[PDB]
Amino acid sequence: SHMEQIRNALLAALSHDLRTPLTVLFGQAEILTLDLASEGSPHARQASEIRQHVLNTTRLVNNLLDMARIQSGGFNLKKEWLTLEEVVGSALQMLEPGLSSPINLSLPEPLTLIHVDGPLFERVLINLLENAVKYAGAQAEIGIDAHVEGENLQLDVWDNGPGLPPGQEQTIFDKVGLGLAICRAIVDVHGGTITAFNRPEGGACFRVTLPQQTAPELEEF
Amino acid sequence: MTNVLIVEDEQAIRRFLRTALEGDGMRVFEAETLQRGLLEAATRKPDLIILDLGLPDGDGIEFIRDLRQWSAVPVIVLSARSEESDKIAALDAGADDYLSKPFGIGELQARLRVALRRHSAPLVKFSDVTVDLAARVIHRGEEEVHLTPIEFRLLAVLLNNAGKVLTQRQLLNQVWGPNAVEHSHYLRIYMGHLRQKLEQDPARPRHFITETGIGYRFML
Repeated sequence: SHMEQIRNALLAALSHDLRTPLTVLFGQAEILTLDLASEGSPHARQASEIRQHVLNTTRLVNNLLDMARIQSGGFNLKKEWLTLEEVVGSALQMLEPGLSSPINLSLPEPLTLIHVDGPLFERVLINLLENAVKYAGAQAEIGIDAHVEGENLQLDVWDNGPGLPPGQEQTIFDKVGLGLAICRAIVDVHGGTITAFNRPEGGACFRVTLPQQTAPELEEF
Repeated sequence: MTNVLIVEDEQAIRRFLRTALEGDGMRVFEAETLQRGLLEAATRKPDLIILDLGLPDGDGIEFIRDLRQWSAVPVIVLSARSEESDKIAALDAGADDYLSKPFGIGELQARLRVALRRHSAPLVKFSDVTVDLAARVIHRGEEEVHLTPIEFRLLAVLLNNAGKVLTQRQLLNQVWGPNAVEHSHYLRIYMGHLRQKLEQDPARPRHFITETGIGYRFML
């Protein structure tokens, strides 16, 4: 029946309705946070803490909305042709500021065109990066490597640090933590897959491979 | 001195918006509907307008279409469906900037200045690169960089719209024209060429900012 397409949209709809209270909450929290720390108020700490838990909440919802977005088979997918450099650079700006050292980028041909739904595939980079940042340990060396093997874009989010338990590295996509699973779910909908392996050097690498029907020049100028 | 018109139906977001703007040297008007919103756009003629695309009055897209036929007030748009179709439509029909619907009192404060300094009253330089549209010569570290004519036009569009997002369509029509509505990938490559030759770290742009799903925006 379509009684699961009715449920799917119910999830997609409630997720979209959840943004308006977050807006009000996040706005009202910031104003409190300021208004209270403007004056000499001891509770300013408490307003500030409330702010943060609205951020955390809104992230969890921004993950729950992209999910239900791609719950309709993933024809919520506008896949333009994007410079690989600007895809990576866009994820870098969203987490590299609050970091110790920059991510080691390795892009040989940066102006490769990649076929992705830009924002959704930016979510993949951030999550693969953040999972490295969370579990690779402080002073870890995180990187990004992006070759082309066939007409498949190979993208690797690697770190030193512990790495996966050797037995089953492809179980790690089973929530500790989501976000890997969200990465699979998003890149599955894109046509590709995501595998994880320990590097010989040490640590974990996460490999994103995408089908790339063309490599457009298409006009020569 | 600088008045804002809040066009947003949800009484909750408006009190927030009002309370936050009034905390600056600025006073606000409101409108629960798209209809009354157009009214106090005539009756008050604000310095800048904030409108959510959530209004049920009938899509707010044509509100800015209408508004722009006479007025050139900057319009900051609020996007509930933060899937970019709406934000592009708004930006294309005359909007100046956007905020995604969970937003902070900084981004609201930022994107208001950038559109009030951009609406009051020659050849500028961004921190390492000196661009001079007059003679069409561009230095990076006391050294001329040679740029294709098309590359120079694309730079010039950006360079005059400092601090304002430009959608994939605005940029194409102002570098080629209405010819290649679909052959967009050149805009992204040439922007990469501009990046590779004028940015300290091309993959970490400081001035040629990517705005994924929307377009590009030049800074500083």
